[PDB]
Order: sequence, then C-alpha cells, then structure tokens
Amino acid sequence: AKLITLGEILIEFNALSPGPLRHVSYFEKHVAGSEANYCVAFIKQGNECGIIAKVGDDEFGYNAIEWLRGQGVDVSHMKIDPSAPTGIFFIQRHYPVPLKSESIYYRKGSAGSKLSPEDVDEEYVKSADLVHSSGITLAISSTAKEAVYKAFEIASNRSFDTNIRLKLWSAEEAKREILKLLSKFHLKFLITDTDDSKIILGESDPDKAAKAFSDYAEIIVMKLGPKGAIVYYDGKKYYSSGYQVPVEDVTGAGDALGGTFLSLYYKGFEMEKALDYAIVASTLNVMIRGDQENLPTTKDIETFLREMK
Amino acid sequence: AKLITLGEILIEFNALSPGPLRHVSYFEKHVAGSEANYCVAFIKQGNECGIIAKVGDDEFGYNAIEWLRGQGVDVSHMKIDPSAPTGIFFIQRHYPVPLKSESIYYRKGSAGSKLSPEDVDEEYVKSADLVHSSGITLAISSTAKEAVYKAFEIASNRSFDTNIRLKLWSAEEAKREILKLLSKFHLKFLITDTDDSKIILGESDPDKAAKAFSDYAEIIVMKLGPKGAIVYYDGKKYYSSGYQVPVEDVTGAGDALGGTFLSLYYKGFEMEKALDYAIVASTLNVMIRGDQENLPTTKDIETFLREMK
Amino acid sequence: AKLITLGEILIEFNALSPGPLRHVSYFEKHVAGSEANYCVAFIKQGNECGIIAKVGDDEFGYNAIEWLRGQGVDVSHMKIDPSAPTGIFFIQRHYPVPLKSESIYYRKGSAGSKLSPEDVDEEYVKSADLVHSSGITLAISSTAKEAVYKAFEIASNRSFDTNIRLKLWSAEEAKREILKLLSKFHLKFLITDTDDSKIILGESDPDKAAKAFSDYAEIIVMKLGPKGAIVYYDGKKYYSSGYQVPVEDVTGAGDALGGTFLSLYYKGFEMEKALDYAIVASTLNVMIRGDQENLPTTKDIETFLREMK
Amino acid sequence: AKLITLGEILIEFNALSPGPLRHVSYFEKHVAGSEANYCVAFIKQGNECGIIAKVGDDEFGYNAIEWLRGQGVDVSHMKIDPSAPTGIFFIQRHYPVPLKSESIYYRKGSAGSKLSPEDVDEEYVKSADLVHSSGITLAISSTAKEAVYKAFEIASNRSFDTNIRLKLWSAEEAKREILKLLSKFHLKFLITDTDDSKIILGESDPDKAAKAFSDYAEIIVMKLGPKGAIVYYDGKKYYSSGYQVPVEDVTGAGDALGGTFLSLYYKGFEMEKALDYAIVASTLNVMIRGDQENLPTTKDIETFLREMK
Amino acid sequence: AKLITLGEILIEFNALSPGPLRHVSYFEKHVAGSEANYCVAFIKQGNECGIIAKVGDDEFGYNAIEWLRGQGVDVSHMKIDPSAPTGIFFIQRHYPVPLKSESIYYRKGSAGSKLSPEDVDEEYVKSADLVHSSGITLAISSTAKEAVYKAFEIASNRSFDTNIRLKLWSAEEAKREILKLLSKFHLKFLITDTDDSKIILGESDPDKAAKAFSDYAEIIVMKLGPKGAIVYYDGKKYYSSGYQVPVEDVTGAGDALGGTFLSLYYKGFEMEKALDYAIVASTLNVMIRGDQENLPTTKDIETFLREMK
Amino acid sequence: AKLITLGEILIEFNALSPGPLRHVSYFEKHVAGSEANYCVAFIKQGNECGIIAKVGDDEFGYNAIEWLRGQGVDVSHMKIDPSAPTGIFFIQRHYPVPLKSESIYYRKGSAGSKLSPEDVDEEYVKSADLVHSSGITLAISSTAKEAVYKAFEIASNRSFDTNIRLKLWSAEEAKREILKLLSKFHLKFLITDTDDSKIILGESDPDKAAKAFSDYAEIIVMKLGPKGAIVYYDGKKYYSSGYQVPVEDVTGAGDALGGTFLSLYYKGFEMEKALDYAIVASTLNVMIRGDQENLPTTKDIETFLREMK
Repeated sequence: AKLITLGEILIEFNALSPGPLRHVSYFEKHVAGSEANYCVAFIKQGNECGIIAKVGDDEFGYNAIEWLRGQGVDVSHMKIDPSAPTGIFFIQRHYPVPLKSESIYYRKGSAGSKLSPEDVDEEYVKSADLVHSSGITLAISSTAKEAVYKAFEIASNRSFDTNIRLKLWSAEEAKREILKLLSKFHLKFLITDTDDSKIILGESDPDKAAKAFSDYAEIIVMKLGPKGAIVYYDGKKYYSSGYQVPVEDVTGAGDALGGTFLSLYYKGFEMEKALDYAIVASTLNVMIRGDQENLPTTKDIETFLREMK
Repeated sequence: AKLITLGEILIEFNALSPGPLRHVSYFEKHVAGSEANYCVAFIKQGNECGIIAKVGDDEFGYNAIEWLRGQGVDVSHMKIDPSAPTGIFFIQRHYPVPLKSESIYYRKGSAGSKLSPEDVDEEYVKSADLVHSSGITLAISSTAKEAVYKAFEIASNRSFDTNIRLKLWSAEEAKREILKLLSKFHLKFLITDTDDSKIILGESDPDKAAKAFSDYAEIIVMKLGPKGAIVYYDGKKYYSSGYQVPVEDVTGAGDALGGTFLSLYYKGFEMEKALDYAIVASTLNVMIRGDQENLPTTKDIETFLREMK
Repeated sequence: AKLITLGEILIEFNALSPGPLRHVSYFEKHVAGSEANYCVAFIKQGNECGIIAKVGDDEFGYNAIEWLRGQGVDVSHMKIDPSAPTGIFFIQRHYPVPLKSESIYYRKGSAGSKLSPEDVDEEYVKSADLVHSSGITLAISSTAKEAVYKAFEIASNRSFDTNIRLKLWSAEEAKREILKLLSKFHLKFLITDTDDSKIILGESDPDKAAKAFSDYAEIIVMKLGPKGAIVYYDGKKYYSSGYQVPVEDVTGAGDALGGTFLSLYYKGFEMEKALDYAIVASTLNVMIRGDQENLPTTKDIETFLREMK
Repeated sequence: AKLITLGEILIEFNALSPGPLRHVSYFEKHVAGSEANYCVAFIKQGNECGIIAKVGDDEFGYNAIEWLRGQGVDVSHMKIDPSAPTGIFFIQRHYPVPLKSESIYYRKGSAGSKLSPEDVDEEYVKSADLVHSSGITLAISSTAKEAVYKAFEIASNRSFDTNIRLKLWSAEEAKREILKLLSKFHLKFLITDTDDSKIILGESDPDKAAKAFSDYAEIIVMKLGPKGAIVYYDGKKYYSSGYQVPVEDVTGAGDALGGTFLSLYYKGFEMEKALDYAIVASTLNVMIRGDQENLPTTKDIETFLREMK
Repeated sequence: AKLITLGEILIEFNALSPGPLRHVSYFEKHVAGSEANYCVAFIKQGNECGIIAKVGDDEFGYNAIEWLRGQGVDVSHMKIDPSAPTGIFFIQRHYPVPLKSESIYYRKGSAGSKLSPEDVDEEYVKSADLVHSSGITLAISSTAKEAVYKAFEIASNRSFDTNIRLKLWSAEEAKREILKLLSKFHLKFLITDTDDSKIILGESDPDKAAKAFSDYAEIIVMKLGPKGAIVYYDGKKYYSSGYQVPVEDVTGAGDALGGTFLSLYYKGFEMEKALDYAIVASTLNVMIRGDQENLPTTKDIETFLREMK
Repeated sequence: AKLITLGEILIEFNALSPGPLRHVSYFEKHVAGSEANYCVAFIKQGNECGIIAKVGDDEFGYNAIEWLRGQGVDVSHMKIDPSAPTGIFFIQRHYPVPLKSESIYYRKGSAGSKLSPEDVDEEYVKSADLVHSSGITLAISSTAKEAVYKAFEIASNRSFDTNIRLKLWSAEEAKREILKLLSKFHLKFLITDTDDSKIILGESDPDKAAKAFSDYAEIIVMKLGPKGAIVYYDGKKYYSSGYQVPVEDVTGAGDALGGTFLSLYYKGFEMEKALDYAIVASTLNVMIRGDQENLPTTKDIETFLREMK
C-alpha cells in the first residue's frame, strides 16, 4: 500500500539533560513532526509513503529532506518556500513532571505553515491508498487547514490523528474544527486519546468516546500512554497493554503507535496483532531522544516479542 | 519573609557516570553546599534569602557568587578570602551501593572553613525572620561553629538541620556538639532524619525521636528517605509518602526538602501541604546531577501535583 | 559610571562542530544579543550597568535574567511579556567560510521585539551616565526603534553601535534610519566599521567615514575586525593592531570591544590605552563559543599585556 | 592463589545511546573478553591472576596489555602477533529488546584467534592453582581450542565457563565440543546457565542439568541472569537471589560472578557466602558500560551488603 | 551528467580526540570510502551519480544505504550480502604526525570485498557519462578488481584514482595492477598524487609523471596535498594553491577534490575554475571529522570565494 | 638503564574548554605530576623506571597506581597513606593568556606532600643509573625536600628539573633552596629554562646562565618553549628549534622533553639527536589535554622525523 501524509515537518532540539531548559546546556537535533513520524513508521513495516510539506530554503529544511529521503520517504512532492524559515521546537524532558516531556515552539509563520492547496497535486494524492493528516495540520494555519480539506475531498481513504496541542489553539478552536472536519470526510482510521475526547466531546471515557466517534470512522485507536492502547472496530473492542521500560523521551511515541498500526494493517495483520506490534514501536520510542531513530521494523518487533516470553 | 543561612558553599564535581571514581573520566561542575541549596530552594517560593559564607579569591569562589546572585540570593554579606581556596568535593555516584551517592572532600582549611563570628554581623542577623544553619557548619571548623553560636544568640528564630557527616567528625562528637547546641538555643525548626536521630538519641524510631527532640524544637521534620517525611507540630504527626522516580543523584534532595518546607511555611501553607510540597521538591532533585538546577518554583510544584491527581 | 543599554537579549545555540547545521548534531546554549554583551563587558571593568529589554515568560526568558543578574547587571527594569516568546538564534561556524560565523534568527515578533516606549521609565534612564543602543534595536521593530527614540531624548549622554544586520533589514533601510536617528540626537560615542560605513555613507575609508561622522559624534570607533580598531577624537587618530589568535567563534567580539572601551573611558583611561585594552577583550572573545563567558576583567587584560611583553 | 586463564581479549565499542547502531553516532571504548574479565574479578578479591592471550601489534593490542597490566594481571605471558589485528566488537544496547545488549563481532582471523599450544608454557601453567577457560576460546579457532587442550592436560585443577555464543558456532557444534571437553578433563568448577544447559544437555531445569553435569564437575554454578544463581556442590544446593537495579549494560555480568566466585573460594569463603558475594559483582556490573570498571573489591561488596542489611 | 562509481563503502569510526588510539575513549561514526565520497561531491555540483557496492546485511550496512540515499545518490543498484559484514575502519588523528591521519582497517573478506562481476550490470553501466573507480577497488580482492574490468570495458569514458593504500597491498603489487589496468583502457581522467606516481612510474616530480601518464589519459589531476593540485589538460598546465586552515581530519580530502573536479568539468567549467572550485571543496573538508558532511554545493563554493574578497 | 624519580603524583582535572574556570562545566581526569611524567617519557624509549611517591588510600591514589602500572612503571616502591588524600589540581587553559595554561592546586597536606626520607630506600635507589627530581618536590614540604636530599646522597648520578612553581613557594624561597641543593650534589643533568634562570641566577640569557650553572652540572638543558631548547655539554652548545603546531594544552611539555632526552641519552643516542627527538616528544604533547597520553615512542618520533622530510 501507499500512504501519503500532509503536515509541517519540524527540526527538534532535544534537551540533552532533564530539568528546566534555563539550566540545560546542550540540545541534540533530530528530524520530527507527527506526519513525518507517521511516514517513517509506515515505511519501516514494508510499505510505501510520501509527504506533502513545505520547508524553508534553510539548512533545517534541507536537513529534513536528506533525512527523510534516506529513510526512503518519497519527498519529490515537497516544496521549498524561500521566504520563510523551517519550523523548529525544543523538548524539555522530565521537568516539572517526571516521565513526561514538553514542547516549546518556534513555528508561527514557518515555511511549514505556508502549506496551501496549490501544493496539493490532484493526480498524486489520487494514487495513495491512504491520505493522512492531523489536528496539528489543522491548527498551524488556515492555508494548511484548507490543504487538508483539498487532500480529503480527493482521497478515497482517510486517516486522522486528532493530535490536539493546546499551545496551538483553544480547546474551543480545536473542538469545532475537528467536529467540522468530520461532517464532510468520513474516516477509515481515527487516532486519538482520552484527552482529545475530553476536548472534542467532553468525554474522558474510552469506549464511550469511541461509540460517539464511530459514525465518522471505521477504526478508532485510543492511545493511552504508559498503560498502552485500545482498538475499536467491527463493533468490537481490544485492549493491548503497556510495557515497563526506561523513559528517555515520550515525544514521538504516539506517531510510532499510529504509523506502525496503519502499515501492518495494510500488510494484512489482524487488528489485535497490529495494535500489539505497534505498542512495541511505541515502547521502543520512549527510550531515546529522537522521534524517528528508534522506530522498529517488522523483524525488530518480532525479536522484541519473542524474547519477552 | 527573609531567611539567613550560615555555612560553607562548595563547588561540586559530579561523576559524569556511575562507578568507582578511579574509572570515571568526566566531571560536571555545580555550585552547592547544604545552606546554599536551602537558600535557593527557599527563594523559589517567593520569599527572600541571604547567606553568610567565605569563598576564596579564586575562579570557584566567583562561580559561587555568580551562580547564587543569578538565583536571586543575597550574596552581599559574603566574604572573599585571599589566603585560602574555595571548598570543593567530588561525587561518586551509585557505587558500591546503587541509588546512594558519596562525597569525597577537599575542604580542609578552605576559605569556607575560616567562616568566623567576625563575619556574622548582628544588624544583618536581626532582620531575618529565620536564621538557619546545620551540623556541617558546626563540624567544619571551630570558628564556623563559633559563628553559629553568635548568629543564634541574636536570632530570635532559628532553624537547624542536623545534617551529620561522619567524614567530618565522629558519630560521638557530633552527638555531643548537637546536644550542646540544642541545649543553649531553642529552635523553631529542627530538620533531621532517622539516621541522625539514632546518632543523637539512641532512638531510630521517628515518633520516639520526635518526642525526645520536641523539648528543644517547635516544628520537627523527620526526613524518611525515599519513604518520604513526617512533620511533628503541636502534638500532631503527619507522614507524607515518597515517590518512585529514576535516581540520578540524591546529593541535594534533603536540602531541597528543608528549604521548600521552610519557605512554604512563611508563605502560609499549613504544615501538611508544606511537607507535601517539599517532598515533590526533594523528589525532583534526585533525578539529575546537581543540587540546585532542578529545584521547583511553587507553580512548578503545583503542575507536578495536578498531573498526579 | 552607570551604563544603561536598550536592546534584545537573545538566546544562542552555538553549533558544537563547524559545518552546515544540517549535519551538526549538538548545539550549546548561551545568553547573548549585542546590548547584553555590552553590559557585561562594561561591568567587568568595575563600572555599573543596567538593561532595558523585554523577555518571554518562558524558560529562555528566565535564562537571560538569571544569567545577567548573575553577572551583576541590573535586571529590575527588564519586562516580561506573557504573550510572545524569547528570541533565539543559531550560529553556523566556519562553513562555508573559514573563521566566519552566521546567525540564523528565530526572532520575528518575539517578546524581545515588543520592546516599547512604555518600558522606558525616565526616572531609571536619567540615572545613567550613558545610554547605549544599536542598529539591531532599530531594525527589530517600530516599537523598539521608538524605545531608542524615547530613551535617547531623555538621555543627556548617548552611545550608538551601528551594528547593521542585513538579514534584519535592507542596506537602504539601514541608511535612511541610522541617518534619521543621527539627525535628532548627537553622540558622545559612535561605534561602527568600514562595512557599515559603506552601507551608511558610501565611504569605506576609515578617516573619510570618520570625518563625515565627526559631525555627529565626539568619539568614534572604527572596528576593523582582524586588523584591530581605530579611534577618532579631538582631531586625533589612533590605530591599535589586532592579535594572531586561533578562532572558535567571532560573534560577540565587536561588542567585547565597544563595551570594554566605553567602561575604560569612565575609569580615567587614555583613549589609546582604552582602545589597546578593548582590543585584547575583543581578541580573547574569538577563542571560545559564547559572547560573554570570555569577557575580561581589567586586571585580566593587564596579565595579557604583561605576558605579550 | 594463582589463576591462569586462556582466551581472547577484545576491545569493546559500546554504543553511547540505546538504539539500532545505524542511528548511533558515538562509541565508548573498553577492554573486555570473558577471561580478561574473569582475571580482574579474581584479582579484585586479593588473589593473583595471569592470562595467556594473543594481541595484534597495533593500538588495540597495546590497549589490552596496558589496561590489564594496570589492573594487576600478569601479562608477561601474552603474545604480540604482527600479522593479525586485535579482535574487536560492537555492543548495541536495548534494541530491539530492552534491557539486553547484542555483540557485533569483527574478530575472524584475529591475533586472538591465533592463540596456539606453542603459546602456552608448561612451567607457567604448572604454578597455577586454577586454570580457567571458556567455550568462547573453544569456538574462535582450531589453534585456540587446542591451547585449551594443552593447558588442561597440564592443569592439576580446571575451571570452565560454557559461555555458548551462537554467532561464533552452531548449537550442535557447541554441544559436541563442550561435551568432548568435559569427558576427559574433570572440572573443579563449571560455570554455566539455563540456556547453555538446554544446548548441551537437553535439560533447561537447573537441578536436572546440574545433576547431568556432576559427572564432570565438583562445584557447579548456574547463572540465572536476573534471578540470582544456584551453586551445586557435594549433595548441597543453594540458591542466591538477585537485585532490582538500573540496567546500562548487562554484558560482562556473568564473568563478574564466576571470577568473584572463584576468587573468594580461595580466600576460604564458604560456598554460600561466596555466591552471595559474587551476585553483587554481577549486579554492580549491569549498571555501567564496561565489563571491568565496576568490578567490586571484597570491601566494596561488604559495603553494598551491610548497607542492604 | 551521470556518474557511476564502484568500490567499497565503509563505516568510519573517527577518534573524537587526537592522539594514539590506545588512549582515545570516544569514536564518532561517519559513512565514508573513496568512491562514496566522489559520489556525493559529484551530485553536489548538480549532477547525477550512482554507486555499485555490496554492504553487509547488518546495521552498518543499512547505515551506508540510508546515508547515501539521503545525499541523493542512486542506491537501487547496490547489493546486500548476508554472509559477510560491512567493512569499517578507525581514524587515528595527528599522531604521531601532526595534520596527518591514519586509517586502521577491519575490512578483510568484508561484504564490500565481495564485489564481483555479477553485481555490475551492462545496462546500468552503459547509461552513464563516466564510470569511475580507484586502486582501493583493484586492491581489496580479485572479485572486486574483476568488477572494475567488467565495468571499464562497458564504459564510454573512464575515470580512475590510483589511491594507493599500502596497508592493503604492497608497492609492487600496486605498480603491476594499475599499469595492467591502464594498459587495457584509456582513461578520460586520471587522478593521483606525487606519492603514488613514484610507486607506479618511478617518477617523484608531477611534471614528468604526467608526461609519463599522458601515455594513458586525457586529463590528469595531480593532488598536491596542502600545496594544492595541478591539472594537465594536454599542452597546458594549471596549478591552484591551497588555503591555510585549521585541520581536524584530512581524510576524505583528496576524494573531495576528485569528485568536485569531475562534476564541474561536466558542467562547462574551464579546467582552471574547476580545480579552483575543487580546491575549496578539498580545503573545506580537512576541517571536520567526516568525509562527506562538509562537501560543499556549488553556491557554497561560490560563497567561500566571494567572501575571501 | 633504570630511572628512579622521587616526587608527587597528582590527579589532574583538565578544563574541557578554554576560558575562566568559573564558566567551564566539564573536566577530564588525567594522571599527571612532573616526576611521573618523566617516568613515562623515559620508559617510552625502552628504558626501565620507577617512582618513589606517596598517594592516599583513595580512588584517586589507586587511580595513580593503576595508570602507572599499565604504562610499565615500577610502582612497587610507592606508599599509600591512610591519613591524607591524593593531591589534585585543575587546569585552566588559554585564559587570560592564549596558548598558555594555569594550574590550580588542591595539594596542601596531601599524601604526596608526606613523602619522606624513610620512603627512599638505599638498595632500591642504587639499582638505577639515574636519580631524578624537581623544584616541585623541594617546595611541597620539609619531608619531601628531605627525601630528595636522601635520594641524592645515595645516588652517584643525579638529575634535577628546576621546575619552579610560584604558587608553591616564593621566588626568594626557590632561589635559596635550589641553590643550597646544588651547593652539595654536583649533578649529571640540570634541566631548567629561561624563567627559572631569572629567578635563581638573576639571568635570563640561556648562554650566560648555563655558564653560571656549569660548575654544578655536567649537562645542562635550557628549555625555550616554542623556540626549542639548548643542550650544553663538553664546552659545546647545540640549539634545536621547535615546530609550529596546534596548541591545546602546554602542560606536560617540559616533562616530555626532559624524560625523553634523559632516556635516549641512556639509550646511547648522540646528544644532538637525543635533543632533536626530545623536541618532538615535547611538541606532540602540547596538542592534547593530558600530560602522558601523547607521549611518543622512539619509533613514533622517527615517523614524525621521516614525515617532515
């Protein structure tokens, strides 16, 4: 299968030590951004992927292209805006909450945020089995939001990560926009969590929220963080629990869940097995800085699973 | 409220890896000393603080001054001494006991040890609401010990952290010297732990030690380790339990606890909350190399508590 | 002497290796920004200084206050904007030009640039012997350019570093605005260079630009970069040559010069001995990453001269 | 008491970060190899040790010699082969299986594989109390295997560590060759585990495998990795359990246990106390990169033990 | 234009610090190998390239593929061998000769050494403006040498860098094979240096060596280390000097000259602009660890040139 | 031959970056100390050596022993002291003077300073062809001074590096003591420099000072830093110039020359050659942090000499 994703790629500056940023002296660079992550997770399971995105005529942008290309992502459909810098973020790890991570953005008016419909090729999208985006991409700009609308009307199959970031728009904003998005545009996949449901429908509880989402999506994945995840499908529910593992950095783990789950689905795996394998991509992510350098491979996941009894 | 502490500021050279020091290659520098940790912990709750301390006319002395200034500490009452070096110590982490840390001192005849009564100024000393010192200060030199006597016979309110180090003096001597101190000055706060209590009283039971201690101290803090703390005020007893958190280096945590506790008391939190809040501080502290770089603001503490329900 | 400078404190992520950032993995954090570097250069020669600046209500904002309070700079008239972030930048080093350094700005619409006339309280300002700002301050925004206009009109005595950054505005914008500033407001001190001089006047000979500028300034410093500096006062001319010294990061170094020089003037120093010294401060800057960590004490500059014979 | 071992020493290149080697940019160097490791654990309990091994005439070889010689190991019977390089390997830690490390060998044709009977002097071996080797030595090459044969026909007492490595030879081969070696050559000591027991004996039960092994060996030690170990000797059996501790790098833990155990037996420890003690050498190992730098002294082990009641 | 090179890609382990490897604890990983370097430097000038090589089916192998695909190199024609590992080497720097670097190999029977005629295919090679290889490829093994021969007899025009490595073969072994290969096959380009010329022809002086070599090739590039390079397009003779510049790691330097030079030729550049441009690429290289991270694009060479006035 | 040195080993903590120690974050552990340096330089040429020194019963002392054992130094005649800690010092680099390095001591009352006569043994000391030491050993205490004097009465051939250190004793003190030491004990070798001659003789001219020194030493070595050194023997003066070379850390370089020059003498080398080689030892040293790790071998020195044409 072919997955196409659209959204803003980001250069990440990962705090080399935990604690408040004002006391961190070193930052380690990684290529990230949810949709970029989804891509790599997807390819790593044996499939094919592209990204529609804009980066700057800057080292950071050219860094994003080389990195993705190496990973094997089709990038020929990306754009280089010369009037805008690539958007970047900084991760503060384990402070003020242990085990947790916080992102500090420099992306307003980024080249990523200038992703517009004119960048979305009609013939190209029409070739993907799956067109995927997220609440981040809705949030960043109205050009980008329209971009997601264009690629969704063209689509045939759609997947969405609600992926609400309150630093990017009010609970309020996020609610109507996601709700709006789901009026038109029925979804093949819908990836979310307890929190986004608390926003979108004010409904903290998993199976409830899932029943409220399921007129708009065939499959729902509840990310549950440390405790794992739940897949809802065919009027059935399967919970797949967590593993206990050193936590270096939580950022990227949601994507590792999603990208991997989508890809193994398209490799034929029964839903229980797909979520299960993806839970291991998630567990592996948690234990390094970098959203993408720990993403495993169907062989790697299997290894992980065999030696865990 | 204004706090005034007297003691030795030290420069810390923290093993960049666990293991016996003869195979550690890299050392990371931090500013510390229990009283200085107290200071910053304290100001991180919006009260004021100063320190009476001597450092050398050397780069490390100035490190100490720059760091603490940065932090908003009152350093204008510090002494610079051309005749002696600033005190330093190395930290051997997690070897030969996992979780534990060990100090290796190079402080004999330091600038800090030549802290004397002529340094403690009566007009500065009255004008604190709290004057605080520790057993390390009673131990490092007879002039420093005389300094604590002077500062206490002016103070009106006092706080002493027993803080016994068998590397600086015998269990025996320390009992004798702490009992003598407690004899001649009544305390508003006593901060200690199960270990110092066995050394002073023959009692390791917090409740039983708290009874023996309470003739000399109005509020008592029984640091219980990873198990947490218990405060004893006006007949009541309140145990507040610890947290499981990765441990990088405990050096510092005790002080983070004491200093936050004292500050939140002046801010107006009832004892139970003050202890709760102090535990998070000591809890966070443990997770990094360095005694002060991790100390939480009152807001930062609340973020911790909310995200733990 | 008191100096008050009016500017944007930036946060610096210095590339740990030379080369295009896209292949540089580690960035090292520093507090910087022209006016910031002038303050601490000024203080190190035993004079006093303060800064009018706006920061974000974020980890970097506090980074800059902590650092500068740390260095003895008055930070009690810095403002905090809860609505915009602290301005940052990256340095690319020796690529594609040996010895040279590039700044990559994430500072459009930062807190730092919301610096406004309303942040310049006159009671504080007329307390200064000398009010300094730069072209950086003019270029960043209108509101910040106006803050210079205000401050400069309360100011009895005035200092200006042209410090034209072509990434921030166009050569013609520079030329109009620096001229327009120099129309109102006469200057005790003008700091600039050959290249800024071509952009401004059309004159790149040190003397001819000097003579043309000597209408608007009592004392003029021409930064020559590697070859040193020249000073022009009272129809005299003095050239002090630079030092051959290994280059790590050239950024910070003109600031090292002007700040040192300004301070030495106020100490009683010959104009020529004040330049000689400021030169050494300049050359020391170039050997490390970070604009400020290498700024010399007067006694320190004296050791350098003594040792060079 | 003199221990002589016979094996290949390897230079270790340990990943500085978990994760697949293809996204790891730094490797930390250490001296290791099973018998080298045994050597140090043996000496750290206050007995003497020598090693018969062959290194390249290169930087890595001299690295082996220098390190061991600093440790106190007799290196006067090592060999420097100029036509083959010192063998090395890479450790990938925690990927794709958490808490586990994987060795990636670059050792075929190495100086270390060119160990031969000509390299083992009869007068040397004769004055050892214990001659020890492993199935690694046995598996690297014919010449190295043959050396173990020459040594063991000289040795009055023998020790052996099954240490099966599947990347070095097939399970069937390992089974044949270790069986061949245990019939002829009665062992004072067999160090092994549950995994090797399965390969050699069909049996994975510790009790039934020990039973199967007692025809060959007087004392038997069953490593249980994290669960502790069992020692079997004259009808007795004794299980000593393990410790919950952070895991940096599990490689080398096994040698730490066998070597500490052998050494304390000659210090006249009772078998139960010897294992108890050795489990702590094992557990300390796990906590760092490096097979040898953590190796506890008898004193250090007692500290660990006393500070755990 | 389309370039196809063939030979061994390597993973390079750069000593993080100068000095003998025995005393260096950290190693930086880079992707290297001559023909791989040429590849990137080439595509950098806006041309197309491919590489025929065989890597291990291991982490180090995919590290290679991922890197080179990222750089834009066509990798679809690379082969993966599971019976052998990817070749690697370590770089010792500035010891015992300053400014020089020393490569220590572990490549024997590597998967790259198992390049064979069967891997190079007619169609791919017949569709290429230049086929390039090197003496390292002739020297790693016969199947590899055989590979060059197959590829040369298909190639329109051929390019070859003598690149004599003495750790790989003897002097007389080099002389015979380069001459043997040059006796069949007219090269379009012959890149070599003074040293290699004394081995192949007898002749230390470049002017005599190029005359000697005009009996085999159209254009001859004489690398002259830091003195620069000479290019002999016959009749004429273009020397371009080097640039004094801090030297981190000289390895990769000559490759950078080679690859940049051949590319700019294919873009219309008069011989002397090409060597000048190629010199800056070679001189930018010398100044980082890594053979390919500093390879400049054409604009980047131009910037270097505008700014050196 | 055999060299016995008599002095203080010290652990050295080398600033990982240049600049004032108060802004440096990391230190790199190194084993150092003048006499210990001489030993390793000496052994590098193929001679024996031992050190008579005293260290603490600590990690750091044990660090000193292990390291020197590895290097091949006879340490059987060292002592360990329960009452005192191993001396240590810090290096500050290139600040405030480029190229130069400053040492910051923590050595008063160190185990090392408690070196005394009874530690120097007669049979041991007369099994050497040369007995060596320095001003550092004379300054550190009465007892170590005393011990030099006893080594020297025992010895027939003796060596003295004047090695004046002004943070250790006043100038008038060094003159007095060095001169009263030369007042008995004619010496085989006097190793000094130009500075040490202003202090001791009042004489900065190498020729004039060697003539003043000639009635006290058969052979005189005058170190010229980067200029080189002069050896004075049998009425002949040979000047040997130095090399341009990146400077990282000068400390260690004097000893590299001394130790290397001594060793080669005993190795038979013609004097000029012996001093030629010493220069390269002393010139390699300077380009790394760490007094010992760069110490060249004879073969290594000749590689330097060959590959400088």
